[PDB]
Order: sequence, then C-alpha cells, then structure tokens
Amino acid sequence: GSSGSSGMNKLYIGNLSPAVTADDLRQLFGDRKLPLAGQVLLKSGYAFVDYPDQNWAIRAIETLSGKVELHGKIMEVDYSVSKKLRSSGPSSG
Repeated sequence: GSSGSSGMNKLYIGNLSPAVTADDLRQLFGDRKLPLAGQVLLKSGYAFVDYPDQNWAIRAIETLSGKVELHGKIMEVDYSVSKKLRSSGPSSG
C-alpha cells in the first residue's frame, strides 16, 4: 500500500524573494564553492536542494544560511523535516 524505507533527504530553504530563480540558486551555491551533486527545486516562497553528505549539508548551511543574502534578504537553510502527522489512538508496549 503506502510505505517507504527512509533514505535520501533534502534541505528546505526559506526567506526566498519572489524574484529568486533557479539560476540564482545554482549560481549562489556554486559561487560559494558548494556544487549540487543532486537535484534542485524552486517553490513559490521556498526551495529544496539535495545534499551529497551530512557533512556537506552542515558546512553548506553554515556557509550559506546566515552567511548569504539574496535580494537584500538573508537566506535561511535547514534540514527539510516535517514529522507532522495527527495520531488517533493510544499505544501499547
């Protein structure tokens, strides 16, 4: 039915001006000597990026998030996590 074994992950980017384009995102990451060895996604208000390794993401975020400004607005990068789901019922054991 509906199942999946955790695996590849991505990073969520917030505070992205409505003028920001995929070209700028790729140019920004590459300009900081941080190439994307995966896929890039640009959403209206945010964007997602695939990181090669955990170390790369942590280093990239620290070098980007809080250290990079786009369109006069500071870009925020963090692990794209949700873990949000309503639960209807107790648990045993």
